[PDB]
Amino acid sequence: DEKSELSRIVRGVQEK
Amino acid sequence: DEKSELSRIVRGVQEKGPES
Amino acid sequence: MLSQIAICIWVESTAILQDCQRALSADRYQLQVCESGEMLLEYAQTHRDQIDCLILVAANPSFRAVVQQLCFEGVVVPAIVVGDRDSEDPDEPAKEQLYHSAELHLGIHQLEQLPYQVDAALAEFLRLAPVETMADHIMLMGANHDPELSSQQRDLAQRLQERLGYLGVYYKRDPDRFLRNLPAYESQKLHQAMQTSYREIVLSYFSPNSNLNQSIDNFVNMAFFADVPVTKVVEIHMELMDEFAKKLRVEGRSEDILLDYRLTLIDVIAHLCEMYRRSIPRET
Amino acid sequence: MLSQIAICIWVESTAILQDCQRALSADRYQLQVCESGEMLLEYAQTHRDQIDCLILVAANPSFRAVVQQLCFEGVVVPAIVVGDRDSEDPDEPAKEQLYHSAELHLGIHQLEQLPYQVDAALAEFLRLAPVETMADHIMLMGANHDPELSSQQRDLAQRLQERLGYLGVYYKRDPDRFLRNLPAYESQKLHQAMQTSYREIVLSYFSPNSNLNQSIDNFVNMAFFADVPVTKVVEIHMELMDEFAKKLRVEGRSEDILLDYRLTLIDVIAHLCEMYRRSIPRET
Ligand SMILES: O=C(S)Nc1ccc(-c2c3ccc(=O)cc-3oc3cc(O)ccc23)c(C(=O)O)c1
Ligand SMILES: O=C(S)Nc1ccc(-c2c3ccc(=O)cc-3oc3cc(O)ccc23)c(C(=O)O)c1
Repeated sequence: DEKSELSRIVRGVQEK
Repeated sequence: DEKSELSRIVRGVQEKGPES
Repeated sequence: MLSQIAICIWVESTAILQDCQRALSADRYQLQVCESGEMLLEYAQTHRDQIDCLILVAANPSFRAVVQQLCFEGVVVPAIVVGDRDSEDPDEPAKEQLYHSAELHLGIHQLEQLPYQVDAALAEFLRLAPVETMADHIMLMGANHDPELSSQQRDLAQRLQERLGYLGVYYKRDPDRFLRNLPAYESQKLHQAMQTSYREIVLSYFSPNSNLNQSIDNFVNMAFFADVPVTKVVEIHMELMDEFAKKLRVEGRSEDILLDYRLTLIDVIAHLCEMYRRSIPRET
Repeated sequence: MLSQIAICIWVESTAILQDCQRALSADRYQLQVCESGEMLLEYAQTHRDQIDCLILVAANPSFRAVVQQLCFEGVVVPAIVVGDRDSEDPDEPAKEQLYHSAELHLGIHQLEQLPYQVDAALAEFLRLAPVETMADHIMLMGANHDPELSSQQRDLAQRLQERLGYLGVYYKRDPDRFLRNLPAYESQKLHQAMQTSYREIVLSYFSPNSNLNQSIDNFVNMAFFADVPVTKVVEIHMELMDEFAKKLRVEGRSEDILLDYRLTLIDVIAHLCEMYRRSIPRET
């Protein structure tokens, strides 16, 4: 959940 | 230290993977 | 085997000019300097097909005006915006799009490796052409009418790839077997097959049974030949991490272990990255 | 547009073949089944020019013998070894390769990925041709070290390249400005430029509403067009972590935030991976 929030950081940035 | 050590293991396979 | 790059730079600073001149001192770069807005507008309107890249300083006077007139005239070329606006912050890389959506932002102290950034601007324009611009779009919705000269950005884009491009052999992947093309059912089916393969990696990570090269290369082959976006791989990771965050929060263990599996995600993406990099047909 | 791949499968098990026929249910794959070692060896001679890819199950009796003999006849084609059945008495593993270096290894339940793995098996062969076998490319004819002076593998590689490959256009990066080609001074100024750029990323990585993403782009641009391997990026990350490590011991807390900086590495490599993925064209 917490890292799921932190992983989504890297997800949305390279979309971009 | 430890972080350098565990980042080095990631390099290792790139050196000797399925490629040259 | 490299075509010349005609660069028009709008700079009114004796400092930045020299920084660009030293960085682009190579014979490949044809430097044209305009030290005023009027001069830029004058040169651009009569050398529209002779500008491959624009180097614009955002802090220039009447910057919005000049770019807007450039934009309405259809002079939409690859561009690098240097610094920020003069209303009224100091000098740092720009924040919002000032010219068009394929532009590049550089600070005044990031001009040393400008040749690589010129390559990036050119390449990004080619990828996004015809490019959305920040003026002629006009705007707040105060449009009027014509024109639609969409050929201009396309004629330039094709012309540039006929000059800044080369031909190489590539493995004819099956686009019909790409992730974004498979029907909704088969799409999530391959998604689970990859989820299973990635779980095989996370467990075999830190063992090592194992042959971690094989387990990872197995996953990377699917991500590559199905043209699976990097965002999906990260998505698979956090999905699995979400499951493991639950496990530890029940067996009374710490979620501190999840930090060490960031290495796993680094490892796989690095492998995927080299797969694409290796496949690039190089002629040297 | 897509050429037909001719598959030669050597399998003894009923369950293994049943999955292979199911996975390659598409009419694109010519399946030729051999339910014994002697059937394969005989089909190998009669149809040596009619084999695109091999699928050799290790669990098949006298495996190494069939493989040893297969290299003698000159039969060197893309392969996919399935499952694990290491011989106990040859006493010469190794296991760096069973057939040839560009061979693929799969699991007995990882066969629903075969179409993508067949692609990988073919592409890997083309990239590493000619390859080395643990049966002929070391001995005997004729030191050193193969009975194919005119490159029989390349006569096949060219044959597979024209059918399984296409011709696209790439942005020609300057090879003279690649990191490994630049003059020693030029090489380490760019390296310092990337170290500086990366530090800027890290220091502002947990700073919201910043030029972080613009900082990433400008680093990745240098990384992509100087054709630096991902290892160097990983190396750059370390050199800064070492710096921060010592910095934290005195005049600071412990080195736990370094684990939080693993996100930064994932973030940057992901960008670089996408940029390579985006730089792949279509056939047109
Ligand atoms: O401040 C303004 S105004 N626009 C803006 C618009 C978008 C971005 C940006 C992102 C902003 C929010 C977000 O959640 C993810 C982002 O990924 C990016 C990736 C890029 O490659 C470039 C810019 C961004 C950024 C940035 O942070 O540099 C700035
Ligand atoms: O612990 C140290 S120190 N170095 C190291 C260096 C390389 C490897 C290694 C791999 C490490 C990470 C990875 O993702 C894939 C790997 O495939 C390998 C294949 C090999 O044949 C040999 C070593 C490795 C390994 C390993 O087995 O975990 C360890």
